[PDB]
Amino acid sequence: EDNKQFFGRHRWVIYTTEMNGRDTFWDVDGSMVPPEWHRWLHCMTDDP
Amino acid sequence: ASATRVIQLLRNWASGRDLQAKLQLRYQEISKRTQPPPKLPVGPSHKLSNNYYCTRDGRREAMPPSIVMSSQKTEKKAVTPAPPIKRWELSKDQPYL
Amino acid sequence: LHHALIPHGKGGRSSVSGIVATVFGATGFLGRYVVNHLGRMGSQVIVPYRCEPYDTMHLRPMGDLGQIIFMEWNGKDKDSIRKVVEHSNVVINLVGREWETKNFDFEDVFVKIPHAIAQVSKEAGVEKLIHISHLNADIKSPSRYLRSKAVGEKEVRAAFPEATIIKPSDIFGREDRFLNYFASMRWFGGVPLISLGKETVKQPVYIVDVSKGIINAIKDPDAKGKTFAFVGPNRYLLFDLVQYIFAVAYRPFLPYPLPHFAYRWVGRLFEVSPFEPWTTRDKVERVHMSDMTLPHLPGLEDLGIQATPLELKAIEVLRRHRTYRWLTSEMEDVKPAKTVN
Amino acid sequence: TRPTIRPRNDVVHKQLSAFGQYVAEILPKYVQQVQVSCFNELEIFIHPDGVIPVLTFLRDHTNAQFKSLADLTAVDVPTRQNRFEIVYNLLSLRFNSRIRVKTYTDELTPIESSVTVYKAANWYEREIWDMFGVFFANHPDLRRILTDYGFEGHPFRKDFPLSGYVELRYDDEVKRVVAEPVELAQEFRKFDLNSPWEAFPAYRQPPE
Amino acid sequence: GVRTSPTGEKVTHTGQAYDDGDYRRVRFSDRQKEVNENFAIDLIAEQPVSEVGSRVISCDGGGGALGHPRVYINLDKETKTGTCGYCGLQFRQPHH
Amino acid sequence: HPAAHGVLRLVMELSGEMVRKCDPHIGLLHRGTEKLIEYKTYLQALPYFDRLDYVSMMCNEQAYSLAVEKLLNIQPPPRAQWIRVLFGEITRLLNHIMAVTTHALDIGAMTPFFWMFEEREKMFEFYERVSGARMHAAYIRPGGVHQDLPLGLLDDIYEFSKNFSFRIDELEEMLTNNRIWRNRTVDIGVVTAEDALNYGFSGVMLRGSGIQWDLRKTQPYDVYDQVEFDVPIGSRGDCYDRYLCRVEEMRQSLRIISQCLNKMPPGEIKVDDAKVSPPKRAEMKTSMESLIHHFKLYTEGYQVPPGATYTAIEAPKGEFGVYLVSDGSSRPYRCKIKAPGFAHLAGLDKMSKGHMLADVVAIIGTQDIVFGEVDR
Amino acid sequence: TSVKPIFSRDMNEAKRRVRELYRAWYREVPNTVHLFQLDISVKQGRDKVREMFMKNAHVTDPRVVDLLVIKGKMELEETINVWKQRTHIMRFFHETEAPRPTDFLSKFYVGHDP
Amino acid sequence: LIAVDEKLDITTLTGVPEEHIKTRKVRIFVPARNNMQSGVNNTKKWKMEFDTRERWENPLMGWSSTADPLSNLVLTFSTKEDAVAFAEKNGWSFDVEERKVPKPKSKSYGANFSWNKRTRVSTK
Amino acid sequence: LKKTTGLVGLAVCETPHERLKILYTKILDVLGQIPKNAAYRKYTEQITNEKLGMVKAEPDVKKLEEQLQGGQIEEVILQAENELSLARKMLRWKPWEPLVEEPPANQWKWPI
Amino acid sequence: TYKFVNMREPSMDMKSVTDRAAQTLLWTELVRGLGMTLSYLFREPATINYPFEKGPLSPRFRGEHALRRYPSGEERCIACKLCEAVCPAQAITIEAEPRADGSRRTTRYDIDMTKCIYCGFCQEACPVDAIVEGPNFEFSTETHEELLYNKEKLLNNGDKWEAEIAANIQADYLYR
Ligand SMILES: CCCCCCCCCCCCCCCCC[C@@H](O)O[C@H](CO[C@H](O)CCCCCCCCCCCCCCC)COP(=O)(O)OCC[N+](C)(C)C
Ligand SMILES: CCCCCCCC/C=C\CCCCCCCC(=O)OC[C@H](COP(=O)(O)OCCN)OC(=O)CCCCCCC/C=C\CCCCCCCC
Ligand SMILES: NC(=O)C1=CN([C@@H]2O[C@H](COP(=O)(O)OP(=O)(O)OC[C@H]3O[C@@H](n4cnc5c(N)ncnc54)[C@H](OP(=O)(O)O)[C@@H]3O)[C@@H](O)[C@H]2O)C=CC1
Ligand SMILES: CN(C)C(=N)NC(=N)N
Ligand code: SF4
Ligand code: SF4
Ligand SMILES: [Zn+2]
Repeated sequence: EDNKQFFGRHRWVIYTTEMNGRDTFWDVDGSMVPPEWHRWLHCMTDDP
Repeated sequence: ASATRVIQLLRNWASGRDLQAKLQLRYQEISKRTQPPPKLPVGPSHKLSNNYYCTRDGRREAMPPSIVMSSQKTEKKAVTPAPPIKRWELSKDQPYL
Repeated sequence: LHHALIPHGKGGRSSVSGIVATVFGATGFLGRYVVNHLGRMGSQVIVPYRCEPYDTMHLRPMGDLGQIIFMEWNGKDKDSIRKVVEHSNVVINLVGREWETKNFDFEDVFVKIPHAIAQVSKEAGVEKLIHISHLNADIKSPSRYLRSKAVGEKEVRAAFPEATIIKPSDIFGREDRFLNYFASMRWFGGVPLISLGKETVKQPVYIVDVSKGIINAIKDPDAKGKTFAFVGPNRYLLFDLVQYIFAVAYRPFLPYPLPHFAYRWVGRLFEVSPFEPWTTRDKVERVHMSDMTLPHLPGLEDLGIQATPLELKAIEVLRRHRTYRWLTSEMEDVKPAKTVN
Repeated sequence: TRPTIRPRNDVVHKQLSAFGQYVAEILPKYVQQVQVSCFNELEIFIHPDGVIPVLTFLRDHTNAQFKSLADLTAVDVPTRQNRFEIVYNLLSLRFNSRIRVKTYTDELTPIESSVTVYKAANWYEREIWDMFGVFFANHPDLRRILTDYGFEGHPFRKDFPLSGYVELRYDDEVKRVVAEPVELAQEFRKFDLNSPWEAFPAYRQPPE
Repeated sequence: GVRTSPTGEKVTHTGQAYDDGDYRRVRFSDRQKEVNENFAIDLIAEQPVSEVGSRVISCDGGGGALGHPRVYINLDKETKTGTCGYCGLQFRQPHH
Repeated sequence: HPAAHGVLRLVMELSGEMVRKCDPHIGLLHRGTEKLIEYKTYLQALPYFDRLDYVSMMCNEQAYSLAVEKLLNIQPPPRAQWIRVLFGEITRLLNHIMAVTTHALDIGAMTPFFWMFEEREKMFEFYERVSGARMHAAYIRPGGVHQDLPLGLLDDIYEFSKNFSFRIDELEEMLTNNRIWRNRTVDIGVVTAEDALNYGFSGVMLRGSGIQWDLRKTQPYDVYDQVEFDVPIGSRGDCYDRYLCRVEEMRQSLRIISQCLNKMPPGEIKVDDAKVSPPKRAEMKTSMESLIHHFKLYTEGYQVPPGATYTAIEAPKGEFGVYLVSDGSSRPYRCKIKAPGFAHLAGLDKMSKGHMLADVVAIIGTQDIVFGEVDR
Repeated sequence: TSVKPIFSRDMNEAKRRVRELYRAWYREVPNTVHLFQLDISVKQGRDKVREMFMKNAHVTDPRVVDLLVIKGKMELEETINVWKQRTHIMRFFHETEAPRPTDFLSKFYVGHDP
Repeated sequence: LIAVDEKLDITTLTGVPEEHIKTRKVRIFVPARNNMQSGVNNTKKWKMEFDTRERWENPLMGWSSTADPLSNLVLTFSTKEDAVAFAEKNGWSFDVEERKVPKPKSKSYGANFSWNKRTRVSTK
Repeated sequence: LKKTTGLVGLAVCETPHERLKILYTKILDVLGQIPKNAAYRKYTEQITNEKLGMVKAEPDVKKLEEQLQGGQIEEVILQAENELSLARKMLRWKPWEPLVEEPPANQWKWPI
Repeated sequence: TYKFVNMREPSMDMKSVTDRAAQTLLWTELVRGLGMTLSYLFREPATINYPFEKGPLSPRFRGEHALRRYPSGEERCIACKLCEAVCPAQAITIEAEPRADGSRRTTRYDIDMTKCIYCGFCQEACPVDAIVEGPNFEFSTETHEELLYNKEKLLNNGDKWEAEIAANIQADYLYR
């Protein structure tokens, strides 16, 4: 998180290099995040 | 935001308007995503007395349309659907662009 | 019959025809037509594919939701064959290539694969097996294609005694080889023919007629272990047939006699292409060979299908090969070719 | 102050009633009935052949300058002998008012086209024809506007099924889109919603 | 707990399981059958029984406005526990 | 065609590049909205209006709600009416942004398109906050609105309105006095006042032609009579005058938005009549009568007294009207939708006399046709 | 009396209108085949026009005849202006419909249809 | 300007297929009162509904499919004569059932306490 | 005097009063061929005489527009021409005759 | 009130005539447009770095559907069919029967996501907050069939998104 960026880009995520059994070094999906961090990233709330 | 002082002046003279005065991006000036609980009002018909649905029944006050004239059944002045509409007044805030 | 196999509806796209068919080699001409007919009926279709899934995209709109299921199979993999034929009561065999590749030959694609499919189909207890052979299936034909076709037909009959073996003569249609091969000889100057094509007699059969015969063979109760010969109504000499093809395509026709050994050498040259060859020696042999007459075998009229003449459907195929000058020309302009009856 | 109930406008009701009496007196040959709904909407029911005279009067009269054709539709009522009910909505900008004119017709009886009075009537009557089947006699170009080319039947009739009779799909055999009889994967589930208890006694129909 | 059909196919909590001779099992080949492991009946049976000393009790599912509409259970039948049917919760008077 | 606004088969008879006749073929987006409305309940017919003019969604919803409330003889609460007006003006800003930017894109300019569509993205954020859907809110319902505003929506709307006049000025700096745009849009598709009135044009078309007529000023609805704004009037009746009128309408909509933000009243957001609007969740889960009314409203719906009405509003594209006929049941008997673009596209042939292909594209842009509402 | 006729009043003039429409369609099949690049013959097109005309041979009401010829003229003018595509012209032929049997035994075999 | 003696027929204009014109036998009737409720507001207007056709189960999702376009079509008419006229002019077959109106019943509260008759009630 | 009327296609008329008088006189002449008992004739003749009185009484254009309450003078002239055309058509139509035909038994009943 | 958008006549003094002539020859307004475009170039872009940055949403957002449970684990749905009756698109199919313990539950609960219009009427008509429109919106598919959810799929979605769904319900339910 970086509050100095404009709203929309003030929270970002770097995805894991390996999830379950897929090698996600390059192919990263927008739904890999768990539901709680998904909510925090989409800014439905304020507390992580 | 974050911009070089040279770039700020370059944009300001190129655009002709102070861009930093009204930025197009949101920087912490928006409302917090988490807000305190609200309390909506109840309404006018949440009284516990003198409140019978008979006296506030909107649907039941509708009536079949009035039959002005049906074929089955001095000098009157000619009439109009309504008095003629008044001429619009020219705007005082900005009469001409 | 199982409760889920009882027919229902008015035979539409969303109906239930009670047919569960595994269509081997459905990613082709006859395969796509048969799959389209089954989907139009409203049947359960299983399409085993070994190519890219992109090459099987045109089969998706041919059936309703949950009717077309795509599975991956290998030709020499009995486990995959069993996996794809486990839950189907009809198995249709259309696997075949006109050329020999590095991994698969005429023996492999016409004897080993059909026999394996028939053997595994019997193990899974499928009710009906349909197998496509060729009309000129001779045990000692000059063409290894026809030799392997006959050997594989015998092997399939041995493995699955309750089979229906279809023997079409020659398929002509939009994606066919026959008319396109004959009409693609514009580029190579003239048209080479063996003995000017005066010794070869052919009666091609329409693709839609073949597909409808395959479909009705499934629904026919007393065609369980039979052999059918699908041929057209009119027999044409090869020279007259090629002349009519070029007349309908509105292209200059310059036929010349090419000796058999020279034609064999030319076919040998054209089969070195790593991709799909334009022509091969066995293709030349099949073109030269006349269509055998087998009156004792049943046919389309016996199944319940009236044969479609070439003249009616020759313009669907050959209109693409015309130029802008003759694109708008009608079908009635070109007179029908002379027949041999 | 009765916040739930909508307010009423006696003055506008009286004005509309007076104007309805006025138009009925002016045009007694065609005007059969005049009604004023409780929400101040004047409504005139006339003979079908009076469309052109009544509309021309309401458009060009000095005391009724209804120069804008708001809408033109039809209502299918199967029980009535003249099922189709042509409805004209007119707007008078000079007097800031609206009016409605209603005529009746059936499948075979033609209604005179009002394109010579209002130009929007061109497309509005094309839509009416394409949707219901009402034929307009003198029309510059009468043909389908909304339905598919070669579509059979008029969709907005109350006797026309919701899903139609045919559907479309692509048939690889003929390399073109084909039309086949409709066959839904899931049938439209019709709901019986009407309660068996009378809601509004004010609209109770006499048992004769 | 998910139960296994005689054909090895997982059985849902509503008793759904394709027959051995049903062709529709072909759709699960090279794919999976979507079955949730948790069973509501098993979980609610594992839940205990509340014991309150009143003939009439109220259940709203817990949470207030976030639960089910509040209903009243009459615990006069001593041979069985009164079960709020919105949430399937049992109540019973103390026998002691 | 990219300039066909998605679905329009314009059969043009060109003589070189001039236009001899235009025969617009519509119905490529005809679904059967009126038939489906006949088969659906009053509550279930609202999203159909939400999808008619998919650029003025709150405006279509407001028109339908006004029709149903007039038939029901009820009155929405003042706070609900003020929220309706505020979101109607926000939707008008959205629609005018879309129209001007699409017209500029058809002409050949795209930077204003991108800027004003970023602004549209912010307004869609407002929509998603208030309702939960970015485009099709289904928020305005007969008897009021669905839910009350969140506790920061007014502040964020104030910020957006404060930072939008500069965007309008930037848009004007690129097209208003540009000679290329002036040549493209001046004296193109001139329509006289009498022709516009007869052909049934409404809204910006009439104002450009010079007609001093606005529904919000002449037949006020909701609390539009309680706000002050100016109605732009054209002088020449061409594309340039209509563009100027639309920009000035954007500015006046900003005025109305400011007035609504300053004058927002407190109270409930739907009619206090549980036989028309469903009760709150707490009342439904604690009160027997409230639960019964919730059940009946969401299963059968509310009955509407028999009768026919025609209500019209000043939607951003013109006069949007609904002619609703009820037979006393819970589902409408008939519903005719008078879209503003229908008459305009009917009159497209007249406006394109003597013009060329580019001028025809410009005339389509200035007519601002949405084929969802055109075809219904 | 007092019944408004759409056109042509009595039946003879309606038959005249029918013959005019049939002539107009007959002199259009070759153009339809040429323009749309149909695979059918001109004779097949004329036969189909004759069939579509003959399926209303039992009409005895002049107003219905007038409405039928009006709709036929609309469809004719749609074909000339190439507003229709090859799709609709071939929809006139039902080239993909399965043959529904009309005998009682086959109808009993296939399903519950009357 | 013609006579009106001849029957009206709009089958050739409605666009309905010949199958659904010839093989359809609609039913004209006043709907039976829902026996679960004592309201009679749904027994006022005549109805016209079509014969039930085949419904099967979808191979996927097990939904109920249909091939009858007019399965859900129910028309409401003010009177039997109007319903019959509409059916005749649209060419369908029809079967008409007359209205079943309850006969008057003589109710008396005093009969619940009869001196000698059997109508006396044993409980309230 | 005014440069433009503010309406496209509505040209400024340099002789308002003469045109208004001529149009109203023509309208009154047309109304003389309509039967005396006709309800249409009395109303339009009354309103025309009321409007023809104002033009003959006020020479000022702006005050005339204010008193007529029908918009600008060009709009008034257009309304007069439309009224003249309507009067001619009505003389052709003759709608003062009795009703052509009553509707069927229950034609306008609703709901039904 | 009304205003004239374009009714301002130009002046005719020599200074203004020369200024207009200079504008006609020397493309002053064109240079002004260039300057505006250059300023927008030198500004900062408003593009987020998807998928590493997600756009803002609200607790009222309506996305993928789900079926919830009570904290005890029991299903919330009681097969009241209000969602089925109120669904505008008729995308919900419900079939029920008494359970082994007599509970009123569902045997078939199907939502056709290709037929749903995502309007939220089902979650507002649910008397026990069983069916909800969860926050998930990225559930695209390569095949049509997988977009026909059933009871098992909806229960799996509810179990996966239970925490976020509960948080959204807590944040929003006071407005309902
Ligand atoms: C005249 C000769 C021909 C001229 C025209 C052709 C010139 C070709 C020159 C070489 C082109 C370079 C291409 C290689 C770029 C690979 C970049 C790297 O990222 O590839 C990744 C790995 O991809 C594959 O593993 C390999 C890609 C191709 C690698 C090179 C292939 C062989 C190159 C030499 C072939 C022979 C060249 C001579 C004949 C043409 C794919 O990343 P991706 O997953 O998507 O991104 C996910 C989304 N992110 C960004 C958010 C993370
Ligand atoms: C090295 C490269 C330099 C690049 C310069 C970039 C300039 C800015 C780039 C943006 C311009 C690109 C878009 C321009 C397209 C439109 C331009 C344009 O229209 O100009 C034409 C415009 C006229 O068109 P309209 O006004 O529209 O006519 C209709 C009137 N209603 O003006 C012109 O004709 C331009 C002519 C050049 C002006 C020359 C003036 C100089 C004359 C004085 C020289 C005197 C020399 C001799 C005197 C010596 C005395 C001792
Ligand atoms: N058309 C003709 O000239 C006539 C053909 N026949 C016979 O009818 C059948 C169908 O003919 P047709 O459609 O023209 O042929 P195609 O070449 O067009 O189709 C053959 C099909 O079999 C598949 N296939 C080929 N080789 C293998 C392999 N080694 N393993 C697995 N699958 C394979 C292909 O799939 P993929 O693309 O994935 O390799 C393709 O789907 C053949 O048996 C043919 O002999 C009979 C008479 C005339
Ligand atoms: C789809 N809509 C509304 C468009 N304007 N489209 C377009 N391509 N310009
Ligand atoms: S969101 Fe609306 S359309 Fe979708 S399932 Fe729920 S009620 Fe039906
Ligand atoms: S509204 Fe809720 S409780 Fe009722 S059937 Fe639907 S999901 Fe179940
Ligand atoms: Zn409980």
